Amino acid sequence: KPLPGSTGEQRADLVEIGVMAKFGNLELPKVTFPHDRHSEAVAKVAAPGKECATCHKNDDKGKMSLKFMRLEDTTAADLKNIYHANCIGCHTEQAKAGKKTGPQDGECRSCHNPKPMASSWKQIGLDKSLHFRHVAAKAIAPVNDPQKNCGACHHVYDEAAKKLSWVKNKEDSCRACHGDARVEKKPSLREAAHTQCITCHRSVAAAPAKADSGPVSCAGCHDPAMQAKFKVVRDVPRLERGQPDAAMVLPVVGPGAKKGMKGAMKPVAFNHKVHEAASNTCRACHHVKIDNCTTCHTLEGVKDGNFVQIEKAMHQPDSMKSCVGCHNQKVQAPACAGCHGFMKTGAKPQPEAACGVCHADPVGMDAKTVADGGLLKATKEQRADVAAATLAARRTTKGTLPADDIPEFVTIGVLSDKYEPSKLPHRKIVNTLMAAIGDDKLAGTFHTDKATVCAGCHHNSPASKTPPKCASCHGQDRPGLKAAYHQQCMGCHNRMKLEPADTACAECHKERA
Ligand code: HEM
Ligand code: HEM
Ligand code: HEM
Ligand code: HEM
Ligand code: HEM
Ligand code: HEM
Ligand code: HEM
Ligand code: HEM
Ligand code: HEM
Ligand code: HEM
Ligand code: HEM
Ligand code: HEM
Ligand code: HEM
Ligand code: HEM
Ligand code: NA
Ligand code: NA
Ligand code: NA
Ligand code: NA
Ligand SMILES: [Zn+2]
Ligand SMILES: [Zn+2]
Ligand SMILES: [Zn+2]
Ligand SMILES: [Zn+2]
Repeated sequence: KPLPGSTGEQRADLVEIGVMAKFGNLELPKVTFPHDRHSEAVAKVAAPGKECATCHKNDDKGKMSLKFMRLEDTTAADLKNIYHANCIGCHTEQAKAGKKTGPQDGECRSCHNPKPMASSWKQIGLDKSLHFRHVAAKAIAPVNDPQKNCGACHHVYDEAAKKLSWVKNKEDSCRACHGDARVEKKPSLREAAHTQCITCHRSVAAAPAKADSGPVSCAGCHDPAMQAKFKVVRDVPRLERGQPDAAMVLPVVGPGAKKGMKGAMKPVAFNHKVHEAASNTCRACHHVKIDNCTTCHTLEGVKDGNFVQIEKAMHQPDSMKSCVGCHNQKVQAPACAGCHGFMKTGAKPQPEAACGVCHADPVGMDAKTVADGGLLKATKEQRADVAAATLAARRTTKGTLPADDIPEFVTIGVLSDKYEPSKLPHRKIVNTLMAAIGDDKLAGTFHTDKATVCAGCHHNSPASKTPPKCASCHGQDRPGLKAAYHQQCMGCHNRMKLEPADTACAECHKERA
């Protein structure tokens, strides 16, 4: 790392102007334009709310253009002139006026710099806290509703009224519909944001009410040091959009043939409300749009889902979007990692004991009826009600076996030579692992017996209050007895991150002589 004093200046301010490349190859470098420097310099000379008007024009509606001295790109010749005439224009007059200003007519490289400075730029969005702060800001006024703020920002195209409108409980993240470039009359996310966000912030700032507003300068949203200063709400209430607290995820077959696939598992009740809280975003799971998975993911798979079948969509050990997948990742947490890194949970075929945790007999419907497909042709409401009851029927372990079955100490001296036998704080470690698990819901639901966690070290043998010796399958079943101990014992202390420069071979046994 280069000394802190020679790392150079960075801005979140920099606009790379290269729009001309839309008309061919460039003779010279793209021009680097420090936006915040310019708007601050103008806020001084421009007296009215005309600060941005100096360089941005309005359309026939009044929506400010995000283009420089123009409403639309046109001729490679018209644009080259719009820039030099207005850019050098203003620099020239200001220089006559004795003001510090930008590059003048002959100073080509100075605008066309091949070696501009470093960006400190950073992306921004509305996480749970920031979103709630807008949901709750009385300055953003309720729109088409007695109290709900949503219509101020969210909308669908009513292909009928020919108008964009706030449909209640249809609101979805800007990314669902706004992408990298613009499709048709639909802006890119970049323009979409810059339009709505900055326009509203400026309205509030300008308003008689003098209420707090949002940033307008580039660095105010995009500088990392500026983002750190946003106040954070650590209590963000649930985001209410009409979603189910409980849901039946079903083996829907594609509206193709009925190829006579039916299904091989009982259905799955899904606790939606619990997963909302444990997730940063809806889009994490609803990765295209907020809809439902079986729209695009069916038993046999459909074009609209790139044929990723529903089994794949719910199990990919590889994928954060899938049930088992995400869970496979949650298990990488230090408290879980000690058993689970040793079990290799995402790297072997998932045990059949775990299938029934999700795939359970639904509660509140006749068994025959469920095979008959009863849940498939049934109100959204009957499914909601059935899922809630199914979820509520669910068992849960807390704690493990009773201490009298868990020896307090275990001496391992089968190998004792350079070291004395290691005295294993057996019961203490179990208690602490149970303690580390806490009241974690993933743990408490997927650990189906009180004895389950014993397989976190006593693997490959039948679940038992009396497991076999390690030397059973280890020695002369790959690692030897010593490496088995060393790999499992140090393995977990490492993954659990409880000890580094504090490591002594003395921890688990005394050296002799
Ligand atoms: C007499 C020296 C200059 C010459 C010969 C020159 C030449 C050119 C040419 C040929 C282009 C077309 C795009 C390309 O081929 O790269 C261009 C674009 C541009 N020039 Fe200059 N320029 C000069 C000075 C300046 C100065 C001093 C400024 C800043 C006030 C400036 C700002 C721009 C901008 C903003 C563009 C459009 C950005 C883009 O490339 O898309 N130029 N210039
Ligand atoms: C506080 C009032 C202003 C606001 C809110 C504003 C906002 C914006 C936004 C949102 C963009 C697009 C950013 C991007 O996607 O990279 C932009 C671009 C730009 N702005 Fe401003 N601006 C303001 C004032 C000015 C002024 C006074 C100038 C002239 C010194 C200026 C010159 C430019 C230029 C040259 C671009 C690059 C786009 C192009 O080449 O056409 N802006 N501005
Ligand atoms: C898109 C055309 C423009 C380009 C490419 C451009 C580019 C630049 C650059 C590269 C600098 C930094 C020079 C330095 O570090 O000393 C600068 C500074 C400056 N420009 Fe521009 N400029 C443009 C248009 C304008 C316009 C229209 C105005 C007048 C409203 C203006 C006013 C200024 C001022 C006042 C400074 C110095 C402010 C400060 O000290 O931070 N520029 N410009
Ligand atoms: C109480 C009425 C509202 C509801 C029910 C609502 C709901 C939602 C939902 C469900 C999402 C997608 C969340 C995700 O995928 O993580 C979202 C995103 C978003 N909402 Fe709202 N919203 C409301 C009001 C507003 C308002 C008033 C604004 C503007 C001040 C706003 C701005 C946004 C933005 C910018 C995003 C995208 C966040 C990002 O990805 O950075 N919302 N909203
Ligand atoms: C996705 C576009 C938007 C982004 C990224 C954004 C971002 C932000 C940020 C970061 C803040 C807090 C700044 C701070 O604490 O210093 C803020 C505040 C605010 N924003 Fe936005 N905003 C966006 C759109 C909007 C829109 C469309 C409106 C108007 C409906 C709006 C209204 C407000 C208000 C009223 C505040 C001040 C609330 C308060 O803290 O009392 N914002 N915004
Ligand atoms: C005039 C200074 C600004 C410049 C030069 C600028 C530039 C940019 C650029 C280049 C992107 C897209 C990057 C990409 O495609 O990956 C972007 C995205 C964005 N900007 Fe700005 N921005 C400015 C000010 C602001 C302000 C003041 C806000 C807050 C109202 C804001 C909010 C956003 C948002 C929400 C996005 C979308 C992030 C995403 O792509 O997920 N920007 N901006
Ligand atoms: C290795 C044990 C498992 C097997 C063999 C298995 C098998 C299957 C199969 C074959 C399907 C397609 C539909 C059907 O044929 O009925 C399915 C769907 C599904 N599975 Fe699993 N699964 C297992 C474990 C799990 C677990 C642990 C979860 C919860 C994290 C889960 C959640 C789901 C969901 C949500 C669906 C889609 C809804 C449905 O059609 O039932 N599965 N599974
Ligand atoms: C607060 C953000 C969220 C909102 C607003 C939301 C909303 C919804 C809605 C409205 C539905 C019902 C779709 C319909 O039948 O019309 C749904 C279903 C579903 N959501 Fe979410 N959700 C959010 C977050 C999540 C997260 C984070 C996950 C993953 C942990 C998730 C997983 C699911 C699943 C698996 C379904 C069932 C789809 C099916 O039955 O095929 N949701 N969600
Ligand atoms: C919240 C319900 C959903 C879940 C849990 C889900 C899950 C998944 C998973 C696990 C994959 C493949 C692994 C990966 O790429 O990470 C996938 C792929 C895909 N999904 Fe979904 N999905 C859901 C909803 C949807 C919806 C509603 C659509 C259609 C609008 C859709 C369209 C697609 C497409 C086109 C792919 C293929 C892209 C790829 O290979 O990643 N999905 N989905
Ligand atoms: C539709 C597929 C899924 C099913 C059937 C499923 C099922 C479950 C079940 C049964 C639990 C135990 C707690 C309870 O039931 O209240 C749970 C917990 C959890 N799941 Fe899922 N899940 C799925 C997808 C996901 C995904 C995609 C993620 C990551 C975005 C995820 C993250 C979690 C987390 C973090 C917990 C722990 C809850 C807590 O501690 O509050 N799940 N899941
Ligand atoms: C709070 C952190 C933990 C979480 C979130 C967690 C989560 C889970 C989940 C989701 C499963 C079922 C998934 C599958 O079998 O593929 C599971 C199984 C299991 N967990 Fe954990 N666990 C945690 C901590 C632990 C600890 C500390 C131990 C050891 C004392 C442990 C031992 C086991 C065992 C033995 C199984 C059964 C594997 C088999 O079927 O053979 N877990 N855990
Ligand atoms: C890098 C420091 C270490 C060295 C050089 C070392 C060396 C050895 C050797 C040579 C043996 C074979 C038996 C003997 O000669 O007495 C052994 C056994 C063993 N070590 Fe370590 N060890 C170290 C750290 C650890 C740690 C940190 C743990 C606990 C997390 C541990 C747990 C064990 C166990 C359980 C045995 C088998 C006990 C027996 O059968 O006597 N060792 N170790
Ligand atoms: C409550 C669940 C558990 C039960 C009932 C249990 C029970 C037992 C029993 C009966 C023994 C035999 C003692 C002897 O040979 O004299 C033993 C040994 C052992 N247990 Fe556990 N245990 C459990 C959990 C664990 C866990 C979670 C770990 C890993 C931290 C573990 C690690 C060991 C080790 C290393 C031995 C020594 C075996 C050898 O050296 O061959 N046990 N356990
Ligand atoms: C047979 C191999 C192992 C040996 C010889 C061993 C030995 C020890 C010893 C001597 C301590 C106490 C250190 C002190 O108080 O200064 C300890 C603590 C601990 N061990 Fe192990 N360990 C082994 C395997 C494991 C495994 C596989 C795990 C994870 C599943 C684990 C998790 C822990 C934890 C969490 C503690 C801290 C408990 C507390 O201080 O309350 N150990 N171990
Ligand atoms: Na002027
Ligand atoms: Na010239
Ligand atoms: Na459903
Ligand atoms: Na070793
Ligand atoms: Zn969805
Ligand atoms: Zn009901
Ligand atoms: Zn004791
Ligand atoms: Zn250790």
